Amino acid sequence: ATITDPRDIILAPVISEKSYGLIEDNVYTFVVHPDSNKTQIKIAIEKIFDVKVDSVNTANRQGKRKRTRTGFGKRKSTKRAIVKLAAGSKPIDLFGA
Amino acid sequence: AAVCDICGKGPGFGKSVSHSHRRTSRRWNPNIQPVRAVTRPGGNKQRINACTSCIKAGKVSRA
Amino acid sequence: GTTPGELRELTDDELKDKLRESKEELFNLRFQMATGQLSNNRRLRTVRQEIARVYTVLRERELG
RNA sequence: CAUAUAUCCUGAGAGGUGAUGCAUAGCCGAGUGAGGCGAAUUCGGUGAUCCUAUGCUGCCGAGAAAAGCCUCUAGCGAGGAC
RNA sequence: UGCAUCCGGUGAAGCCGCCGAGUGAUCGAGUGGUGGAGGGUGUGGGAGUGAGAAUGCAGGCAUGAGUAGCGAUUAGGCAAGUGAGAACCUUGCCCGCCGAAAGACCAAGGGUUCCUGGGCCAGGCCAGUCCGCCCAGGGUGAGUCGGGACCUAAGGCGAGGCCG
RNA sequence: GUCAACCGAGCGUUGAUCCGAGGAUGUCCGAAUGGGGAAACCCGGCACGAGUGAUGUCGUGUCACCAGGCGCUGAAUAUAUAGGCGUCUGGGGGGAACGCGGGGAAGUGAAACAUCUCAGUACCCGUAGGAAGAGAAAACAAAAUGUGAUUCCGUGAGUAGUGGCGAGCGAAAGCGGAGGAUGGCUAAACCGUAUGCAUGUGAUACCGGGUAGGGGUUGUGUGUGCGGGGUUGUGGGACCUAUCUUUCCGGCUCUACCUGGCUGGAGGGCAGUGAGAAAAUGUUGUGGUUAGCGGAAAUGGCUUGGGAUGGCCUGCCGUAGACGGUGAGAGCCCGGUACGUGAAAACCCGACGUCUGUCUUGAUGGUGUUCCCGAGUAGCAGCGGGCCCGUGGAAUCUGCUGUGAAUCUGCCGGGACCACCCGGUAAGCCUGAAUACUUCCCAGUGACCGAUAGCGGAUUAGUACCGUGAGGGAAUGGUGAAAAGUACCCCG
Repeated sequence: ATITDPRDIILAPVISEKSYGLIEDNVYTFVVHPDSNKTQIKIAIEKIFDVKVDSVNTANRQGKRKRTRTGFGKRKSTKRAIVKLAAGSKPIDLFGA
Repeated sequence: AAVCDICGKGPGFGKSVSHSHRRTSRRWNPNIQPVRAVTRPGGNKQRINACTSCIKAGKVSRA
Repeated sequence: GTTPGELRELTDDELKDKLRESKEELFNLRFQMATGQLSNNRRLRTVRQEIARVYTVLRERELG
């Protein structure tokens, strides 16, 4: 048996100078499963935080290629989802600033 | 036109020999004729290739 | 976490309920590392292995 | 039954709206620079290789297909259209 | 390598010397220095067993030589700063060059070169505090843009099939 | 886990980390198989669920092509076929060598070169297997009252031969060995039965005798299927016909009755996963494999030393003085060795039974005739291949095209051929052991290499790099016993 859970899609938040600025305008940005789609996260996030989501914008990031002595290593690619909460706007406290 | 659909005859391979005994490769092709096979005496003919040996032996029925 | 011996007596509903319970903890744990305010690293390992334990128990009952 | 600048279709552009907004010449302190205020905005001349134009007029060398849109019935139908 | 014997952390092999030896390839169980773990001899066995040369192969290094060059047809200068170090970095003021380009935006191509902080043995035909260089972190947001989810041309593949 | 550490965190006698065996999960590409495609990325259908106010969305299944079974359907078209459906089972791709059957060169040697050699080699195609191929005389042989399936080694023999008789090429008989299965099963002639296609003097016919009943074991034919029957070369077998003959019962031999056969059901043997038929099922075996465990004897003294495993001198074990490690040459310090012990489970070998099949409704030995003994086959001819044999006097084997027989006083071989003698019985099929190989796994060995050697690869290795692509393709090991890797001060 396999049990699905919307927390499978959302991996972890992303902490940065740009991301904290977006939170001030009540826009949160997560790192999602690389094979999700804007409709899937919107459903998933509403179910998780029980808040109303307005729109979702996603972008694909190619991992940096870092030179090493043994060889040319390449990090992991990832997908970022920048989700904007609606006017109801319950701040996500679990985000931990 | 070199493989019979019934007996599976094949073209034999050999060397053509000239007067100066120059051996040159060649093939011995079966005599394979186009035949209208009538499997059932009802009379629906199907088109196949049959060696002249199979025709003589009566393996195909042209009805 | 939970030994398989005690997990092999819960009914199907309790295991599934325990399964979604743990995924709550795993998701909470993942956010805490990204924030950086979680110190006990090994808590992740125990939780991930806990989920696998429940799945295996559920999978045995489907055929064994 | 018709030769009407009749009617209809296409259509550059002018005009209104969009615009009590936005933005700008400059004026203030402030200084990495943040911020605030912010005037007049008419007439012409020239002018395209761009638009009307997949048009019009000539010529022989005679100048893609399919989806799309419209229409016709065949066919579905007790609900359906605006 | 068989067999028998002797030397060796009280210092073997190897390398550098001194003093000598043999008719030759060569010798030194004669001895100094360096060295740190295996060697010698007798008698048999077997050889990937002896290089100065093949416009021979690989590595290191010479002579030419501190020589030629340092990659256009534009051109730089001064004051101040940072710095241990400045013609080449930053700021200001002048001069000059392109201006159907040496300006602005793309497709193909590249793939992190983009921004912030840091570095100055490697690279930059010089030095460099600078950098398309090195390290760490960050950055790419689409119902309407270029594509797929719509359509076909040349062409490719091609159920069955024909031919072989 | 590791290069490879540093930080932060934890587990473990309630058994962790580890090693063995069996399970579960196993994203996406790949034969790739729902459709597509620039391999690893785009788009779906159907059913069942999950989720929203509903579209959107998410899971679990399932959906390629072809072949073969099976059931329905049967176009032009009438029988019917093609074809269409639905459903079950299979394939497809990979792999280092070894096998088998096909196709098949050139450089080269001939001191040129075409015949010939290189060579049926390189390469290509189709195919399996743990091995494959071959195999049970239409064989050798030479007058011996000999051998007796195949395969594989040694000899025969670089001989007989063959060859622009040039270069070269090169057997077999026989003899000595390895293995034992000189093994098995069919087709025909006859019977019985079930049919399909015909027909019927539809009657005096179909069963052994006799008694009688009858008008279909159709009266007759035929073909096919299935059970007996037979598998042989001193020819064998079918029919025919004499002698003896090792359980019971039933129904058939058109029918009932006394005589000869056929078949079923119960004792008794005989075999079995095999070539001789096949699928299983238990019980057992200190049988084996896949983890391991035990395992004797010096802290010996003195000296050199940083260190003893060095030197000298004493003990001790030895079914253990193999090999490594430990601060320098260790049987007595460690891992081990000799020698013993160890399996829950899985797999493999056996063995004993359930079970399967067969013989007993059967055998033994005798006599004289008709039928059968593998057909477009054998043989002959034309053109080739290959055998020591290059078309030669050219036998045996074999491919293609024609022609085209006999069934035992028959047919084929005994190097053209003919006659005699001798051997064998073709045109049907299975068969282990002897034999070849090593991608991989386990234990070892070396008068083999020791970093320009040995694999191209002791280290980022088919990596870096070169090329659009096929492809080409490197270089780099050593501090020390331990990192004790130089605290602190000075110039910079």
